[PDB]
Amino acid sequence: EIFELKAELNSDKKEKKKEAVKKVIASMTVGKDVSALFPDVVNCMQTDNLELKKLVYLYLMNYAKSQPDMAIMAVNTFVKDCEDPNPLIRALAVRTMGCIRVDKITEYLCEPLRKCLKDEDPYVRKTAAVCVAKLHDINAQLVEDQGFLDTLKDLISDSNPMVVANAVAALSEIAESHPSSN
Amino acid sequence: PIRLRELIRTIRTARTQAEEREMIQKECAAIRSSFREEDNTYRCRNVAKLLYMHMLGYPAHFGQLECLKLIASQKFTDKRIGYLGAMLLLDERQDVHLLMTNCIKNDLNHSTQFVQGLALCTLGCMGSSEMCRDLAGEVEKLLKTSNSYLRKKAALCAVHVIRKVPELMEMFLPATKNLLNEKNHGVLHTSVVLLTEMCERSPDMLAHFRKLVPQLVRILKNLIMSGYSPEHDVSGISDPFLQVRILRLLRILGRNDDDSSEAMNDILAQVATNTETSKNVGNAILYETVLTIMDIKSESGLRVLAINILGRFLLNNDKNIRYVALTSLLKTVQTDHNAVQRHRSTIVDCLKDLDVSIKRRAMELSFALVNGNNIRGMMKELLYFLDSCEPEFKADCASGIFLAAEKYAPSKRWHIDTIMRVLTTAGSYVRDDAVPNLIQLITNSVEMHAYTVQRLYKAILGDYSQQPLVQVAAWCIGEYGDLLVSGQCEEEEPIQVTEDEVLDILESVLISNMSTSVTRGYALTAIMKLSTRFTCTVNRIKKVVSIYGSSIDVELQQRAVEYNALFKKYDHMRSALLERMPVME
Amino acid sequence: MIHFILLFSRQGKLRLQKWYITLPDKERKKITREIVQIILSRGHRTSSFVDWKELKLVYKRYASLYFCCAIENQDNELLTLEIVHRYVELLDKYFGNVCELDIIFNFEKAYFILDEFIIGGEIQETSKKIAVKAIEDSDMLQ
Amino acid sequence: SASAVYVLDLKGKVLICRNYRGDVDMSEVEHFMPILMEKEEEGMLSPILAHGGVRFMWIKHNNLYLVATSKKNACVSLVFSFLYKVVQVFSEYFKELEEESIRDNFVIIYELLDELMDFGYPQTTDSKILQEYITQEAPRPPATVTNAVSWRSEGIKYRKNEVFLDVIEAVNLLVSANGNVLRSEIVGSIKMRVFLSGMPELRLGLNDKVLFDNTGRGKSKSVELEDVKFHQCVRLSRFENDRTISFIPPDGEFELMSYRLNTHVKPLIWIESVIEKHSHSRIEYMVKAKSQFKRRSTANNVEIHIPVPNDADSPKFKTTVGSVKWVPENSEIVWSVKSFPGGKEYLMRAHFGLPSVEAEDKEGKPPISVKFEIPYFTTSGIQVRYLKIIEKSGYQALPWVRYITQNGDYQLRTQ
Amino acid sequence: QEPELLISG
Amino acid sequence: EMRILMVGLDAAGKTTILYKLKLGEIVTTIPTIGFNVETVEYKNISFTVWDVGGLDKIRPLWRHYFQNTQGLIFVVDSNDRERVNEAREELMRMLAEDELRDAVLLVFANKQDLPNAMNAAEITDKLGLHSLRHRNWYIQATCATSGDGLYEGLDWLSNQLRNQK
Ligand SMILES: Nc1nc2c(ncn2[C@@H]2O[C@H](COP(=O)(O)OP(=O)(O)OP(=O)(O)O)[C@@H](O)[C@H]2O)c(=O)[nH]1
Ligand SMILES: [Mg+2]
Repeated sequence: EIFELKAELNSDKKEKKKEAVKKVIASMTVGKDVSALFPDVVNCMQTDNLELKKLVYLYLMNYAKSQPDMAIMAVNTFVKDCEDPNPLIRALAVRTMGCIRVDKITEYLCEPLRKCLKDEDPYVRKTAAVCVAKLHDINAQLVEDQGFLDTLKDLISDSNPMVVANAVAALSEIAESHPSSN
Repeated sequence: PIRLRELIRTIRTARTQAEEREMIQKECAAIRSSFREEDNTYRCRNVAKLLYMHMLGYPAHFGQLECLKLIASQKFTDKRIGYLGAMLLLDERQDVHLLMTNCIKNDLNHSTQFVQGLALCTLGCMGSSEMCRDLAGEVEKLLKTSNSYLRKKAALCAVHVIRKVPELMEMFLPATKNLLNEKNHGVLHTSVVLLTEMCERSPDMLAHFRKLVPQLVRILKNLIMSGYSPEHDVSGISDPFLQVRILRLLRILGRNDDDSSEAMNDILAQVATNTETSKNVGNAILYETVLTIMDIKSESGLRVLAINILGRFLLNNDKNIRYVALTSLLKTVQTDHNAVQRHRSTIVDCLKDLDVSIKRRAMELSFALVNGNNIRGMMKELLYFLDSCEPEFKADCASGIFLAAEKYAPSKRWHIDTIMRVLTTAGSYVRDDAVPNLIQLITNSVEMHAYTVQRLYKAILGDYSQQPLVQVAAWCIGEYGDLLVSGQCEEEEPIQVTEDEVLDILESVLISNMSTSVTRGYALTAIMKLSTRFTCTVNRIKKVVSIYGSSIDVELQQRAVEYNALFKKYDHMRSALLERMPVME
Repeated sequence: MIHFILLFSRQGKLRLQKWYITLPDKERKKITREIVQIILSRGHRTSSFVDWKELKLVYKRYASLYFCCAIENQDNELLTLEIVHRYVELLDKYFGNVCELDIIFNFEKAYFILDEFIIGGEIQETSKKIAVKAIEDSDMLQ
Repeated sequence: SASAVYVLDLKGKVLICRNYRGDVDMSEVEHFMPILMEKEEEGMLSPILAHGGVRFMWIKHNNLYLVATSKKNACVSLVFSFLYKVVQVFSEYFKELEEESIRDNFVIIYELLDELMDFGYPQTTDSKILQEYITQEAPRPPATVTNAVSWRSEGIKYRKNEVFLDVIEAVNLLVSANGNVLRSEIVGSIKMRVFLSGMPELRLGLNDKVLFDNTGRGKSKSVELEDVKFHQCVRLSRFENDRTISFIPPDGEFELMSYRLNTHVKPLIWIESVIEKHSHSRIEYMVKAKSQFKRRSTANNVEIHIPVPNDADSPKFKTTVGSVKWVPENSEIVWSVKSFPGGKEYLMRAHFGLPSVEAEDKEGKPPISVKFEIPYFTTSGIQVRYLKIIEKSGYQALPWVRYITQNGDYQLRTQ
Repeated sequence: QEPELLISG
Repeated sequence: EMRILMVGLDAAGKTTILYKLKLGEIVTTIPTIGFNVETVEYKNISFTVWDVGGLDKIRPLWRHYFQNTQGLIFVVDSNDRERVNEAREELMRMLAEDELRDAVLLVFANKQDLPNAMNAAEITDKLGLHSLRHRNWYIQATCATSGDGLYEGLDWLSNQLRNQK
């Protein structure tokens, strides 16, 4: 049940890899502890398939706070699909890497956030605006040191008003989360 | 009409409570329409489906007359479902149940013993006080029959008649003559239940029924040396319900009589030693044996055997047996008081047990085992148990602390300290009817009033969220402010009590919405009573009485209007009616 | 004296109720719901007796179906466990390897088994063969 | 800002689970159910339940519970609007949202729940453009996720360009037991079915009282709408400026308008029921229904739901027009006529039987509710004057309109 | 589950 | 259908020679925190390479990466004499388990273009690969900007992928 799924997930070929990830998502969805299967599904993360990437992203979203000291092995894959030419995978990576609520990897993902607050695609721009508030709720001191609040204030003034709406919601969240200085 | 199994299946195929209720009402409509057409064939299955409806929790008030019609019919299955429906639907307060006294009386003279036992079962289960008067002679004529099947049910009917109408108790006297000489154990069990019912109900026949104590001893004797039987036997021992009921009857007789206890003492020693303890059934027999031994006036040498059997019940690892040992040691506390006190370390060991019932009877056993020797020694553990508990236990713990410190106080200063400790720590879990007892013991503490008034003042000066604490404290401050303050008519050296912040915190519990509108009356009567005893501040008690004369609380408004009238017109009369009272007992 | 006997499942829904005391229907449903939540708010190691309004409630689990009895403060709790076990054995000897489904679909037969064993809150037939035999002759009596 | 959105069942176990902020502990969902029963026991049931610092904002569908959590002062109107919006999104993604449809569609429900909300904030909630890039059978994101026109996609074509308009009126009526009308309002709905190519600019023309008084033609027939609710596509600033309903419509079926007005005209179907209730014997119903609209109109499938006692039995029905059957599941009788012309008054008589033993608890009095529907008929008087369809390619599309008047909350109180 | 024997054997 | 593992240290040229095996040119690479999974079609055998980073907080995550691999690639930087000793400690701890016995071993000494570089024998008898048994080892002279060594490394993995011709 566990070792057989571990060996089937540690195999090579793609559709049974996708079915192993699909049944580990389904066994989380029926409500059992499956966090011991973490590196086998984390190892199949850079894939050309996007449904498989979404399910591995979902497992990483709800199973990285339970294993904080060992979920560090996804950051280079996160910054490597934060730079792909698909903006759906770029914004999905930004949205997922904002949701990894551990502290010692958030300094390693400030550079893809700085790259994705700047690019011409408004979908990944309005995702990076909310990811600024996610990283502020994680480490407000690291966000104030990196200077994301100044470029979130600059995202009020740009065009494409969903970017300015997400920047308004993020800056309002940061403003009530602030100690009312500056 | 659909069958009962199809209705049960249709109920089990429902998905939610609302859709279940719709199909309940859809079946009940067809059942009531079949009832309106007076159908004789399917009335049995309709009443049975309505009984399933009433078991699920739905109205079945329209089937009571059909239950009476099923009782009044001639078919046995109709009679069975009708008597079950009478038992399930009618009761004493239903008032349709009076209309089947004639039907039960007709079925008691039936030729069929199963119809007779059906009527006996329904009457003994749920017969009212009005049914038991005109059917008691019909019960008593079935108590003299040779049929054992009717005899045991007529005996339990006599139990129900005696329990319901206890002035029809003397008319079952000749029915119990040579009733213990029957051989079958169900009839013997119901006879023993009947004899202990009249012996518990009335004490005039205790010596009358004590002459069958050696007969009960001989029945228990051949019951114990009945080695193996394939009937009346569970887990290797024979007749446990009969043995426990016989030992309960032998507990009921002989508790104040000596010679029945000498006639019963040898078989009490024989049962208490020669029965097994490896099973729950033998543990039940030993628990009823030790209850019989410690309730009758038994021999003091085997009282030590009862101590040893309660000890090996106490260090049993089974939680049922530990509950049984705690309940038996709670059952005998007033007798052998020296012999309960050695188990106190084990009792406070199960006081910290995880089980709710174990720690509840351990708390009640520690409260019953509080005496005047090392009352401090149990008192630190009882306050530890109060301070470190899940908070359903705090009201009973604080109440038991109140009667323990009331009954066994060595000194008034320690009593004041422990009642302040339990008032500050328990707080809102203190029951509000104990506040007259607390005020009564404080007023009876005549030689010290200033220390307890200062401690109540310092406790409220921390917080006043605890309503019985502030209700004691406001009354004590208003009665004893004249020695709460001392020599403070003018400005003096800085002392921590300076006759203003006491009235400010009384003002605070008056203004705050976190008061229960009784402690506001306590604080207003305190502030009025402080007007006689304070000679420094003037025209402040008057205005705080005056602004409360238009309150939405009617008792507070009436009190403040009367006190404002006394202040405005009869200010010279307040010392005549606001003086201290002598104590009461 | 046994005051009432309750049978219920893990879902809290009632399977059988017999009452030897008289009290109204709203108080009946309230007492049954709070007693079911008291029993179902307890573990499997919790000593099988609860205290409830000077009545010790003797309960014992057998399957998903629970069995419960309420006695006064003079009876034996372990013999009430034996009374519950004797009622389960009478259900065994009538139905034959009884499950919850026989109780659900023959609640009136389980009621007849309780009436042949307990009337008035007290035991009438102590033995096992006599009560089942009386139900068998009343079943072929018709 | 919802911390986590859950889908549950009647037992309250988690069917599918989604975390957005993580400030609420994820295992607090098992505390939602006994808080719900203990608030239903005291009669203090609320849509917002609290467990210390965690607030449970929940809605209830036909089969499921949709619960949102928060640790802070959340915008609870935004949360409930989001919950009903993803109920609508799942209802267009699947046939019907039940307990079963979560389990086989869990991958696309996870993708949808990632797409719909980001960190407590709703992002993309249109199902028609949401189906363009996440499917159950993934490309680049479309421009219409982030464009100013967020409801309508570019590049869709139709061979026949048609707009279908459904001006649906819902008459809400509440009368007293004495027979006087205390509430009589019309809530309207313009449901539009758009099959158009390109980027059309649509201009809806109505007989608005404010528009007619501002123009100067306010002598003809017009409706005085008390409040107007518009879709996201409608230019609200220019509607306020010059009463102009200008919009680029979404593709397919959508509700453009929901207006509201109060009318002093007589109710369309009037019910007079006199109850001849006898204690422990019988209850008698004498119900007369008259249609007070015009004789050329005809109400179809009217159902006059009249409540009966729950312990009643053996119904005897006398009627002139229609059929009346007993529905004891709802503890009522409905009187179904198939065609109700205007100016006609019909009679119904119903007799039940009552038990001699009274019930333990009181019953309560639901009102009489009727369920009429009058097609080719409007009761307020609103007419669609035009629908100017302007496109840069240039075509002639055909706007089709129809007017349906149906019941809303059409209640009549009993004795 | 419901079709399971009541006695423990 | 076959799996290898490529591990090493910081600034070993590791992801750059992985992407040179992938496409052929060297791209700008950051220090790799997680992993890189790339496949390369070369002489009709699919070669899936599992590059894992080698930072100080990153090293004890390799215990899952030893599962289901029968080839090993070790990349050793040739300029940093003070961390050859912790490379020694890392190799002697990494080859001290009971799981990965059936895998071959490949040493990738790099940066043999600058005049501070050296040959490939003093590193070999300094590391002491003769003290460990049941393994195939030798070392060739590779470089970053020349691309040599990698193609004969794939030929090495080819002719002890199988036992036949
Ligand atoms: N272009 C080029 N760069 C080299 C060469 N040798 C070393 N580098 C340097 O090595 C770095 C890449 O090293 P990698 O093999 O990716 O190792 P790393 O940077 O520590 O990253 P990880 O080990 O995966 O954590 C580059 O940033 C270069 O600065 C070379 O021969 N050519
Ligand atoms: Mg490297």
